Amino acid sequence: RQMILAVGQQGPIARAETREQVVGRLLDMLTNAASRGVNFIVFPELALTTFFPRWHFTDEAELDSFYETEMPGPVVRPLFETAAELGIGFNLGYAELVVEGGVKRRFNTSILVDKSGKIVGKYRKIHLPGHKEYEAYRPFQHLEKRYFEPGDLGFPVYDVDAAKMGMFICNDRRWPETWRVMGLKGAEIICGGYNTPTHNPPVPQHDHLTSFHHLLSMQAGSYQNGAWSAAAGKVGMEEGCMLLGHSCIVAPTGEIVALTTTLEDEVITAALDLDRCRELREHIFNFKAHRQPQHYGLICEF
Amino acid sequence: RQMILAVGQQGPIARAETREQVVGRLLDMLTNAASRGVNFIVFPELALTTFFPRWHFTDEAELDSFYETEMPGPVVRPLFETAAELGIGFNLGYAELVVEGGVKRRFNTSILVDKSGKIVGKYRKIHLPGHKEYEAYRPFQHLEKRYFEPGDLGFPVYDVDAAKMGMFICNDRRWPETWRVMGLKGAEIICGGYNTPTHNPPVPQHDHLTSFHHLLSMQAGSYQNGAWSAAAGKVGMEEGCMLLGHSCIVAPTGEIVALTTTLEDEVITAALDLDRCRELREHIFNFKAHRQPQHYGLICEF
Amino acid sequence: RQMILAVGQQGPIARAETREQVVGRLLDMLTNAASRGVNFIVFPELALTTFFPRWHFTDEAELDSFYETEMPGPVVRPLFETAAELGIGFNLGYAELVVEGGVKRRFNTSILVDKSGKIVGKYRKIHLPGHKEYEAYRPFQHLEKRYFEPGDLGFPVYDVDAAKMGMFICNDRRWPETWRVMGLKGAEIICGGYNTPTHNPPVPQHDHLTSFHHLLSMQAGSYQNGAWSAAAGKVGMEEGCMLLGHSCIVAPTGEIVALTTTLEDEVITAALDLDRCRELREHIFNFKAHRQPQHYGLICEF
Amino acid sequence: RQMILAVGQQGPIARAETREQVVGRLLDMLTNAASRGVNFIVFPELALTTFFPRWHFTDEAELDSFYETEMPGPVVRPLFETAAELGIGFNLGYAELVVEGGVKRRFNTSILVDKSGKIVGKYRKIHLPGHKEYEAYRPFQHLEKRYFEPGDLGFPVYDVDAAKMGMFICNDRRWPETWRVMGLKGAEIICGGYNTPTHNPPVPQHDHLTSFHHLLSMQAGSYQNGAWSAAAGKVGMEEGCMLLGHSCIVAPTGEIVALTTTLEDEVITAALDLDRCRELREHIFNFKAHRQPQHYGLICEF
Repeated sequence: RQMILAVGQQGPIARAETREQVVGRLLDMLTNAASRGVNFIVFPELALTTFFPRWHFTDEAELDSFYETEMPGPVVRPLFETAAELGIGFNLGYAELVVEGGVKRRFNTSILVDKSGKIVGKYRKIHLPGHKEYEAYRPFQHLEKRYFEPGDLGFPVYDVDAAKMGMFICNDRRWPETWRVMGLKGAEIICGGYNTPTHNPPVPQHDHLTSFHHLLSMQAGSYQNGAWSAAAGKVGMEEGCMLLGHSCIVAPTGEIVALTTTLEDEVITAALDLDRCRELREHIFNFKAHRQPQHYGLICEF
Repeated sequence: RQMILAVGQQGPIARAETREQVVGRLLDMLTNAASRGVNFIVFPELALTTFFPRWHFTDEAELDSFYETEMPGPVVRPLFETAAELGIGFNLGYAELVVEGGVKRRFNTSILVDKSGKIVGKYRKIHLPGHKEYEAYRPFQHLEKRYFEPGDLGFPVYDVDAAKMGMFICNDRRWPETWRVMGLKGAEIICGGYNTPTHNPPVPQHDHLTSFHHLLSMQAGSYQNGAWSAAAGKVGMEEGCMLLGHSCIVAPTGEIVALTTTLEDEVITAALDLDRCRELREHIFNFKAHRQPQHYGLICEF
Repeated sequence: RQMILAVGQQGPIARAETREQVVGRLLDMLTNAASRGVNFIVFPELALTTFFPRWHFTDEAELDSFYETEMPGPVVRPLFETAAELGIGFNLGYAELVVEGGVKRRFNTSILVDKSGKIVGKYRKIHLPGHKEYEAYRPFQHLEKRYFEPGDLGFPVYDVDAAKMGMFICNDRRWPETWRVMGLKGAEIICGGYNTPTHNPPVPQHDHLTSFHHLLSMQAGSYQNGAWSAAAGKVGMEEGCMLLGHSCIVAPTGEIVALTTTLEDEVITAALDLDRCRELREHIFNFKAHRQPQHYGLICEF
Repeated sequence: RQMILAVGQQGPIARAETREQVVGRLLDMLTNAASRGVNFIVFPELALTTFFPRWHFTDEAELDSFYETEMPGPVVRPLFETAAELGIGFNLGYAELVVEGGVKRRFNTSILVDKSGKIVGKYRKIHLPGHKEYEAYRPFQHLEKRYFEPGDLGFPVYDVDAAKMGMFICNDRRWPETWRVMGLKGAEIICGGYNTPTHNPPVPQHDHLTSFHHLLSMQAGSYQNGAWSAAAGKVGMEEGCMLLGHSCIVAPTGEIVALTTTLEDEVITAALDLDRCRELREHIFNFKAHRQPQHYGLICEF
């Protein structure tokens, strides 16, 4: 009923930093996580590679090298082996390539792994940000819509050891719908990671609100659904692109209870009461008492 | 495409203060607004009377006196007339009593009046907070559920002069769904009033978060829909109950561009560019490019 | 004791844009302000030209071009003339060039003009940020220490009409001592402007905190002295360098009561009540009752 | 250069709760802190008793009972022993009674105790809030100026194991001068406790800014001096009075990195790099390079 939640923030991953190098970095973050007494740690979106959707690819073989064809492969396996050894669970983001009768399916994926090292849940990015094709004016591209298709798992909630946990990935956190769907399935924790450049070329006049919009999204989603949340970022200057920091853990009230201060690998932790959620969900946001879904229909029209 | 939006915050209204006295105060805020170039002013929720839902009534005629059987009545007609010659539209909130089909219908209602002085549209509070029956364990009562039934008009968006405008009322603002429904309808300004006590009897351990939660709600609602918003409180120490100030105006980005500092009658204004919504609605929150209504189904189930 | 205060934020000024053009922009904002009942308006730091300290000048004559040798000169006169006839005071910042006793002195200067139109007071920037020598390993330069000397007027407070007003310029606002010197002289309003790059080459890991540190400083300064403050930015992308927006007005409590949202020429307004200062100065921050200067000595050692 | 910092917030202490009971509450916390891997833990102002300055005293013997005549007494001694044996430093607040030739000295006091159980420093509260004489309209008194005298040690900074640490107490945090004096003695950590009612009887219009004000004070102080800060509250409903929560740990940038969410005994932690201070203190606030104490003279006059 009580647990210790952590965020394993990563600094940049170089274009040619090997998965084995990154697993080692992830491995140390468990280390620091036992030291602050942690039960579950959340790692970033696409946490095994540089953020490749910044580049416009012409060579398919090159592109595929940034995806996982299994999870875990021999390279990533030490990450799991160690989880089952120390008994800490985690949320890991990666690029998932599946081949279905010769057809390649491309997903921005995150999984939930338990004290025992078992994959107990998967999510696939539903809200894919960025643009459809190459744009010369931009210092970097954001080509997620080309390199991934929108996820086909919906927004599920899973038991992970003691807790009901939902997953979001990156831009997902900006949609109230992401949170509401998992709120409606009783998520106690909603977690995921992100890569959020501090510069947006189409709308550079919002650059100085990057931290603001990021924090506003977490605080509001948490509050509105009485859920704990954690956001693990890949942060700092990666391949000449500055990524937003401010990885955080948020209480069901919307209060930020942990915040990272560096642009490097950083473990933050927070003490988690799974019944705290009831301060909102059995009261001001008592759904059975207060929501009027009959009057929300337009939201689900398509 | 550009206008000056205002909020006319009310200091407390005593149980003995007459509707005439209250309309005089409103008249004063109107003329103050004019001096500051204002085209439209948002007034508070149940702006004509003290906040009666805080008391348990056993005499019905005494409960009824707090309602309007017409809008405008002869006492309120001065507000409409003055507003008309000044070319200032307004959002006014009040208790509405209508009798249809052998049923006394009671609503928490707001109207939009355009600058020509035409009542252009109506909203009726859909999310009623508090409780239905008197509760012993409470300092003061909160009986909106007893004295009002849910609104029967959905969340409409109306053309008001040049702008698409939706209303919310008090607790509605706390629900992302309220915002999203009007966002999907293209609302450019979303506005309404509130009475929000600084003490909450079922959860007094959130009392120090009253301002936090109020502004988090407006800011996140505005950002996620690219909407301007304005929120007019009735504030101060009213009949022993302290009401939250911080009446505000909010940009489509979630930035607060005007905020009250007194707990009395006070008019704040901001410059308003309807095209700024585009910044979000043609980009990060392009609903057609990005939204995924087919995974949002659980939200509209009832 | 009551007035309407404005901030006149400027979008960027190119290297080749002329004093008469910039004065044109300033008059427009001045015009917009009068329509909104404004009594006093704050303009930015070095409001008359581009931010020259960003470049290394070898030609002493071209450096001197950016300075004023009189105030107002012929080009700036129309600003004075108009504001005087409207009865609207202003704060204007500029680069000042004065020769006294064989010495060519260069100051980062601001003045207060009252509503009849006399220059009532001058202030010269005391805290010069940046560096003295060209520094290759930074993308843009910040040569204020080279191009100005620290000001020789202290931190004055002047009677401007009904109000006790003090000035700061840019980096001054970050030093609690700026605020406190004027606090101790009874300032009711402390105003000034700034050019604040959103990138900082020595410490780029604070880049995403630029708005935060800017607002923190205003809000803390205002609250601790019980003063209204007003901060006029010159903002947006200027000569390849992006400058912070977020111009604002702040109440004696430290509450932001008006905030800009564009990165362009933009007027914002706020009703100021000079007696609201008492809430802090006759109570929690009553200096006579509470302050212990016997223990502050280390602050004044030089 | 690294260490873990904890805040051990307290929930209410009742008027008749004993010191043995309280020490046991603090012992629990000192214990957890080790389990979480903490090096130094901050406890509240007057952490050994209910907040007695809320009452008007008419009996000296009864008043004296809330004070320590020695540090530690036999009762408090276990706290010293357990912390020393666990190798955890702490900051503890209490009421100090000293006798000098029959003259009684009263102080609102806090001490620093290092890992080895040695008392390495003392601070006595310099800025005493509230009023001096009984005021009947108030639901609780604040009679600190009657029950203590202003502290006589100044704002010292001490070597605590690895760190230079300054102490403030409660209201002290609101004064830029507190922070600046210790900033100038090179504090890397500035910590203390508070009892901060959320209702202030003479200025109730700021009640809903209580968190805002407390946090604003913390963040600005830290940023301005490039110091880590920790603030441990005694919180919750204590003898009828609601005391502010939001105990926190703050980085030298003024970013909150840990925050309490309950109103009961709660332990929070933060990873502190004593060298992060350099980010401020060698750049924007490089005192030697930038400060102008020559011009600050009015600050130190008495």
